[PDB]
Amino acid sequence: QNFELQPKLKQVFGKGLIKAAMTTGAWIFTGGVNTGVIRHVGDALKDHASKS
Amino acid sequence: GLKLFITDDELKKVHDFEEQCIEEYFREKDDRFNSSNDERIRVTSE
Repeated sequence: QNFELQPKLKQVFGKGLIKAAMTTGAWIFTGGVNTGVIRHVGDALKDHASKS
Repeated sequence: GLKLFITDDELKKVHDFEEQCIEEYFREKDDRFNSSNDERIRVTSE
């Protein structure tokens, strides 16, 4: 289901997983559809992984 | 003579390469602007 988070926790943890994918080159399994945790990690990779 | 008549899929991969190179050029000049001396002084001062 759709939720929302604090901006500081969303930005720091969102930056953590995307630079994890930088160093490890991993595959990231998601739910796919933009609602809730998948909508949060889509905005997370669109936060700093879109510029790196 | 230097007119390689590429098929559609090869041409599509050429397009995708070219969009990738455009994105790297744009992010690179954004990096150069955000790491140049003048912009650091501006952001620091404000």
